[PDB]
Amino acid sequence: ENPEERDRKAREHIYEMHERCKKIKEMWALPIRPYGFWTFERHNAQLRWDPQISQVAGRRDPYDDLLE
Amino acid sequence: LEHFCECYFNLSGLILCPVLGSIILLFIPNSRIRLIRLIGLCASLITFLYSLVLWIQFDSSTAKFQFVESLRWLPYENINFYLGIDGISLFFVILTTFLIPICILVGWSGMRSYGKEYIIAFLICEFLMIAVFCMLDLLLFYVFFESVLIPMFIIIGVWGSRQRKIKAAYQFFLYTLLGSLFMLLAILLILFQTGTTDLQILLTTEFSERRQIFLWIAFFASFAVKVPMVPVHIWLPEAHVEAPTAGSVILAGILLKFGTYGFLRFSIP
Amino acid sequence: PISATMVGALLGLGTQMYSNALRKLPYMRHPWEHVVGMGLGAVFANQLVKWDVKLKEDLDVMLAKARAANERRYF
Amino acid sequence: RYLEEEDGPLMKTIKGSITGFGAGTIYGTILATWKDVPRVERNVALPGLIRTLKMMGTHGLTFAAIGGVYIGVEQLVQNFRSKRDFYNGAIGGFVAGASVLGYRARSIPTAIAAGATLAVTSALI
Amino acid sequence: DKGAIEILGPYGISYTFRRLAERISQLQSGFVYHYAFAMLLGLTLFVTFFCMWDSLSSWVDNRLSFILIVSSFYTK
Amino acid sequence: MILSVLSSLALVSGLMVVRAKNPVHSVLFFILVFCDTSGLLLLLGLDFFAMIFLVVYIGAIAVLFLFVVMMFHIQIAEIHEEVLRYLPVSGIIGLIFWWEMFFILDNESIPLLPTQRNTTSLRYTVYAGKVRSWTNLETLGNLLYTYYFVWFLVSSLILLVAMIGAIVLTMHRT
Amino acid sequence: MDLIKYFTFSMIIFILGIWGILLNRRNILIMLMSIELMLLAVNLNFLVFSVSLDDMMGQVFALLVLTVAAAESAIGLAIFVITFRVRGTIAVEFINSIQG
Amino acid sequence: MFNLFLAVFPEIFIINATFILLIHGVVFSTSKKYDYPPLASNVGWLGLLSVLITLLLLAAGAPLLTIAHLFWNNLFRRDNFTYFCQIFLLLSTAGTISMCFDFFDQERFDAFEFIVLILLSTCGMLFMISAYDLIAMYLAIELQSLCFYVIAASKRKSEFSTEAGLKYLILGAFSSGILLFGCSMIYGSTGATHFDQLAKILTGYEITGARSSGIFMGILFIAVGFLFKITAVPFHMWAPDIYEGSPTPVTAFLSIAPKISIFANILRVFIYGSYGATLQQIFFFCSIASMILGALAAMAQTKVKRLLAYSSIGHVGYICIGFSCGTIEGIQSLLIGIFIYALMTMDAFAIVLALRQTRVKYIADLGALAKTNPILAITFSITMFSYAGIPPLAGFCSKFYLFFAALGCGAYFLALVGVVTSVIGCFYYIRLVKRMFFDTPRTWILYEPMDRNKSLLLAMTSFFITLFLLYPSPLFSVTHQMALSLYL
Ligand SMILES: C[C@@H]1CC[C@@]2(OC1)O[C@H]1C[C@H]3[C@@H]4CC=C5C[C@@H](OCCC(CO[C@H]6O[C@H](CO)[C@@H](O[C@H]7O[C@H](CO)[C@@H](O)[C@H](O)[C@H]7O)[C@H](O)[C@H]6O)CO[C@H]6O[C@H](CO)[C@@H](O[C@H]7O[C@H](CO)[C@@H](O)[C@H](O)[C@H]7O)[C@H](O)[C@H]6O)CC[C@]5(C)[C@H]4CC[C@]3(C)[C@H]1[C@@H]2C
Ligand SMILES: CCCCCCCCCCCCCCCCCC(=O)O[C@@H](COC(=O)CCCCCCCCCCCCCCC)COP(=O)(O)OCC[N+](C)(C)C
Ligand SMILES: CCCCCCCCCCCCCCCCCC(=O)O[C@@H](COC(=O)CCCCCCCCCCCCCCC)COP(=O)(O)OC[C@H](O)CO
Ligand SMILES: CCCCCCCCCCCCCCCCCCCC(=O)O[C@H](COC(=O)CCCCCCCCCCCCCC)COP(=O)(O)OCCN
Ligand SMILES: CCCCCCCCCCCCCCCCCCCC(=O)O[C@H](COC(=O)CCCCCCCCCCCCCC)COP(=O)(O)OCCN
Ligand SMILES: CCCCCCCCCCCCCCCCCCCC(=O)O[C@H](COC(=O)CCCCCCCCCCCCCC)COP(=O)(O)OCCN
Ligand SMILES: COC1=C(OC)C(=O)C(C/C=C(\C)CC/C=C(\C)CC/C=C(/C)CC/C=C(\C)CCC=C(C)C)=C(C)C1=O
Repeated sequence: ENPEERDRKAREHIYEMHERCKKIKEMWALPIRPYGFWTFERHNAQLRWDPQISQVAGRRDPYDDLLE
Repeated sequence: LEHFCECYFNLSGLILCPVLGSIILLFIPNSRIRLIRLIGLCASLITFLYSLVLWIQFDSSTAKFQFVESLRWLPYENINFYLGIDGISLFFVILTTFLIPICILVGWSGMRSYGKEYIIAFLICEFLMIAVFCMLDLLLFYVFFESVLIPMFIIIGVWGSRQRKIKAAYQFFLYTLLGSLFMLLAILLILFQTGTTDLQILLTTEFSERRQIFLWIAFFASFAVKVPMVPVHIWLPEAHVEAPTAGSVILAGILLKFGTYGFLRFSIP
Repeated sequence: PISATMVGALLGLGTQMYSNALRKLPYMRHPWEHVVGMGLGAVFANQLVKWDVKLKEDLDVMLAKARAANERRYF
Repeated sequence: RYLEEEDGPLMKTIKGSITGFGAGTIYGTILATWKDVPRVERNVALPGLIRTLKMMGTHGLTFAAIGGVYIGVEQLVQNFRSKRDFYNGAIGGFVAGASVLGYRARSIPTAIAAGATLAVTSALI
Repeated sequence: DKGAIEILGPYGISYTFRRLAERISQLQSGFVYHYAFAMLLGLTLFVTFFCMWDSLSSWVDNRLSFILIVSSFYTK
Repeated sequence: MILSVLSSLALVSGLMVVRAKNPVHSVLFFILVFCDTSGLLLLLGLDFFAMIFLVVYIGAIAVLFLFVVMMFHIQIAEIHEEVLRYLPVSGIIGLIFWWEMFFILDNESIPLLPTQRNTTSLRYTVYAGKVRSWTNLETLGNLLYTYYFVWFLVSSLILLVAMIGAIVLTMHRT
Repeated sequence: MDLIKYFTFSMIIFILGIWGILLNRRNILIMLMSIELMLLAVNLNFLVFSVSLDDMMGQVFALLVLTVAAAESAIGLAIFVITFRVRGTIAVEFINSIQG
Repeated sequence: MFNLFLAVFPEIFIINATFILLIHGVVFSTSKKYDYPPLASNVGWLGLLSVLITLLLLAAGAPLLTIAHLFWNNLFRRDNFTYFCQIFLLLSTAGTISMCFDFFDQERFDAFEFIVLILLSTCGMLFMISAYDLIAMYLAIELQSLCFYVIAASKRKSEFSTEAGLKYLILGAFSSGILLFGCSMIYGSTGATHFDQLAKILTGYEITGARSSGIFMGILFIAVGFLFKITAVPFHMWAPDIYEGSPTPVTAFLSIAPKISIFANILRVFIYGSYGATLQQIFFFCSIASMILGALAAMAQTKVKRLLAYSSIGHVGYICIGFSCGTIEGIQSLLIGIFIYALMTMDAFAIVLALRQTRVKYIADLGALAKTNPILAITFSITMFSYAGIPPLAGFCSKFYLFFAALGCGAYFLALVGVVTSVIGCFYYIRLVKRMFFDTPRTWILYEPMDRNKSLLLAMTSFFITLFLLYPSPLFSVTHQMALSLYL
């Protein structure tokens, strides 16, 4: 092989690997329990469903019948 | 980074030769004993000549790794693996390629009863051992060294002379696997610092004296079993005696060298 | 070169032969089945490659959302 | 990481003996319940209870012996030698294992094996 | 080579692990009562160690815990 | 006091379930336990569940147990054993369970100590909820078949499995 | 004190089931009966909590658990019947051949 | 209104098809005109078809399974995680069914109800995966369990099968009662059974001194039930006896699908909920106990089925190490381990079922197999080496992660235990290879060749086991996707 080119890809590997060694270690530090996951809309199902059944017999405030 | 070499004869084809021989032999009936014998012998001889050519184009002035080529594993390219040799590994590739045809020739007379399984096992051993000697990565060095245990186990157990081959094969497998697991622990220990297993990078990172001591102990656990060093040498007499002749040749001439190669290649530098 | 179609066709042919061998039958007992296996293997390999690309695409967005949720902590 | 205590080596040894006796009583209870009763005792209740209580007492005695001698020798090593490490406690584990389990097992190889095993455990700790 | 190293090696290791596997196999006694008793014991151990280990630390230590467990192997 | 009486009856009847030498007698005591449970349910105001415990536990399940145990004609030699040697193992397991599990509610649900003062006058009455009172039955039926109908249907699948299994394991057609 | 008294009632039923498992090593029919006792205790736990919490979820699940208890007893007694039919006896020494 | 039920199209179809097959089987099995034909294979083929159509409906309608999520919220929760879990469950059920036809016709097991019970248990496990409330989880678990109790006792004149059933029903019912007690304690302490509500109540407090002993013991009892289900030590001893005494197709089915379903449940209950370090310690200690006991007991075994049962116990220990460490990579590794163990178990039981045609029972019965069927002996050897975790076979992933987590969570006793148990496992796995290749017995057993179904399944699983590490990207990406979807 050509000694000049062989010795040059050798430099690109290291320069690229010393400065490339940071990206993957950031994923390993990602929290498994995200910040405020219960805030995520998928977890607030009852907050959006229950108002739709708030007038259903069986879960009404007793005074709602007296005024309606 | 694709590190593809420019030379025509490279490492990957020398890896592929005995693999292709094994696949072809998979499908040839055991009645065609002559064809099986000739195909195995010729594949091994072509691999030997290929290694001789690799010697010819060796450059004896550089401290770098020569004929370096790369093989991608994932499209993410976080983990990418390299093969390459130097002046410490070249002659071991040559010795492996030279010894394998000798093994096929030693069992020439008994091949009618040996079958194609004998030649296939030795060709697979050849492929795995050449890979081991040609790896610029701790993890792949691990993976391909452990792989030789399976065909070596089969070689000792099936074509050994007497029933002591049972105990010999068990002990060979278990001792070698224990050492290998120790060096797997060392590999993971290294990966946690560096985030990589590429040999070239590890040659340019600085390890603390303390963690150098402990990683060296973990490497020593594998290598001293491999060498062998006392008192973990007792598997060797049993295994090297009970194995068939060609099995003993491969065990003593190549497999024993893997511990000293590991000392030269990872532990000392 | 070494395309997914060729790897898949070889794997399908190998599957039919391996299946025949396991049943102690000649390698080429029902050759039209070997053709069928080559076709199915090629199809499966190509589909697997496409699915791998799509899987990486979805994982990218999902990691992006995870990163945004994590970065919301330092606000 | 360890500053929640009041210590006292004699208290350590006494409390270790008591804890060992409790653990041995529970262990003997479990062992006695696991086993079957002899065929000549199927129709009579009292001797089964007697044998269970005897097993309880024997195992409480031996486990109290280990749990006392262990801490006692451990403290008697770190007091005269006046040092804190895993070496103190490995000696105690060895002597406890050897002495008690070889008195019960009536063999020296068992004593050595038990002492060595008890040291590697306390060494890990 | 054929003496202490064999005893503190493949010969001794094979013997002890054979006896231990022997002992563990006998635990699977075939009696449904043993299997239920084991589940009850595991449940009791769970409650005892993981919730009723608050005031126990005054009289106990972790060292003695693990020692007595290993010591149980050398019984009878 | 009344809960003391019912709990004492349940305790004795349950001990008889687990300690009677004759299994037919065990089934009969089991029936006494379900009667006492129904009494507790009546104290809680759950008359539907009180009646259903009689209909299903005593009227159907216990009848099944009684039919099977009676036709077995078990001899005491096959199931006899002395239990005096279990008193310690039951003592530790019972006590640990007793100390932990009878008092688990005490820290979360602290009892109100009854004082020498009439707290009954502090009971506040809201007549709005009393205009149209719902029975236990209609409160349950408002929910089973509409808002939680999937669980209802899965229970049906469970019963279908029971029917199929009963046939496949025991049927010998003449 | 109502809630602690209702809970300890169900609790004694559960402990009695546990004891019935512990005390009946030669009598697996009573072992099945002890398991039903535990299931009854859990059912009672759901009903008491429903009242205490003023919530209906405890009551729906109680009904469904009754369905499960019924199916469980049916299948269990079928398995008992076929075991007896094969062996001619219910003694525990004839159901100990699987081991190790 | 009708479009709301698009969220349950897969389940509706499979239930209806199961009813159709029940009616078909009972109508024609009783037919004098047709001379009471055995219908186990006919119904089996139709049920395999039904499973595949269910898989098509589910996989091709991925967004539609999330339709009307508010309306369905108090009943179940479908997302990407449940999507992939259910697809894998259906694939496993299809493979297990395909492995049963030689058993049906050669043994003459004519009971078509076997297939119906398998399909109903698959329905139960589907509902298990999507369960998002303690009540729904319990009901689905019970449906699954009752189906297994019945099929474990299907050989109703066999001493072994009846013994298996009796032990299973008693121990299963006991564990279910314990789990239900835990559920009742949690409800009483929190007023909630929906997983979202439980997450909101329990998050941010764990054990903040004033810990709800009711919540803490409810979690413990539920964990005990879960550990029984995954056959974790010390709640394991039902598994070897049931696995050995049940009909071998039952044993194959029990070895795979319930693990997938219950691990989905465990992830969504614990991982998505909150008591915390206590429960990860539960699974940590049970993992260590399972690895040690599985290794030793498997080393003691002389019979194939018992060996595989103890092997599965050890491997669930390896898998639970991932749950214990409580990280995105831990969950991903648990999923990878489940997938690979399932494929390997399918391979192993395809071989076992093939060999059951000549009544294989003992390991020594494999003697001279490398002579009487060389390609079968090699295939079985690849499975064993994969079980041992020898690289580059697929089984190496679980070992690699076990040690990765041992040095990631910071646990060196765990690493030591892993090394020792891995070596013990390798010994008892290569003992089988020695029996097939090295031994020269005086009497040989000649085995009948396997059917096409098992040969094809074996051929595909054997290529996967040998070649997975050449192209492992899709599994890695899909498992990372699923691990993330649990919280986002
Ligand atoms: C078909 C087949 C046949 C078989 C079968 O079915 C199947 O047949 C079926 C037939 C069933 C029986 C049917 C019927 C009963 C009666 C029931 O027993 C009622 C007991 C309840 C009602 O008792 C009172 O209720 C009211 C008072 O509460 C009285 O009202 C006054 O008071 C009002 C207010 O000022 C005024 O406004 C009114 O004007 C004024 O009249 C009312 O007259 C009187 O009835 C509960 O009472 C208690 O509960 C209290 C709370 O716990 C306890 O309080 C204590 O604890 C507190 C702290 O906690 C402390 O603060 C307290 O100081 C401290 O005392 C205390 O123990 C006690 O009061 C017990 C169950 C049983 C036997 C059933 C058994 C099972 C069966 C045999 C079935 C069987 C299975
Ligand atoms: C390197 C990996 C790590 C280490 C693990 C090694 C594991 C193996 C252990 C090695 C030691 C020696 C092993 C010897 C095995 C070689 C012998 C062998 O397997 O031959 C089989 C061959 O087995 C096979 O069938 C293998 C098929 C696998 C297919 C894989 C190739 C995929 C692409 C190929 C496309 C088709 C062929 C193309 C050319 C025609 C013959 O099987 P029989 O049972 O003898 O007879 C079969 C019946 N009949 C001949 C009549 C059909
Ligand atoms: C951790 C640092 C090292 C700690 C110290 C280790 C060295 C101390 C010795 C530890 C083992 C005690 C050896 C006891 C020797 C007597 C045992 C014996 O009786 O011989 C039997 C063999 O048993 C053994 O020798 C046991 C050998 C143990 C060696 C290693 C044990 C396992 C170690 C690996 C597991 C743990 C790995 C992790 C540890 C951190 C064979 O008996 P027989 O059938 O021949 O009958 C005749 C007999 O002589 C009676 O007269
Ligand atoms: C294009 C190449 C590939 C095309 C393959 C056919 C078209 C695809 C259709 C699906 C094919 C799937 C595989 C069919 C065979 C499956 C296994 C059947 C074997 C079996 O047990 O049943 C046999 C039925 O034969 C059968 O099932 C075969 C029946 C006739 C099909 C054979 C003709 C294939 C045509 C191939 C190219 C023809 C060129 C001209 C168009 C009876 O077996 P048996 O008693 O009949 O004898 C067998 C002598 N061992
Ligand atoms: C500072 C000083 C440090 C010194 C260096 C220490 C390093 C370790 C040195 C010891 C190395 C030990 C390696 C294990 C070799 C065991 C080989 C035994 C296998 C054998 O020959 O025969 C078997 C024994 O039986 C059996 O049943 C064997 C069971 C398998 C036992 C394998 C257990 C090894 C686990 C690792 C222990 C060491 C831990 C190190 C941290 C089969 O015989 P069979 O006839 O009964 O079988 C049925 C036959 N088909
Ligand atoms: C990934 C690694 C690399 C893998 C490579 C994959 C390549 C693709 C596969 C290529 C296949 C080559 C062979 C194709 C031709 C065979 C066509 C079969 C013809 C057929 O009708 O077979 C029938 C039986 O069904 C059957 O035998 C088929 C069912 C067998 C099971 C297949 C899977 C079904 C369930 C899915 C399980 C998934 C598991 C995942 C956990 C009847 O056959 P016959 O006529 O001979 O008479 C049998 C006596 N009754
Ligand atoms: C060879 O000598 C002998 C023994 O000695 C091995 C014995 O025992 C016994 C009899 C007594 C026994 C078997 C009691 C032991 C029973 C227990 C501990 C119940 C639990 C069941 C099992 C299978 C153990 C599994 C639990 C483990 C490994 C740990 C628990 C869980 C975690 C740490 C998470 C006899 C007669 C004996 O002659």
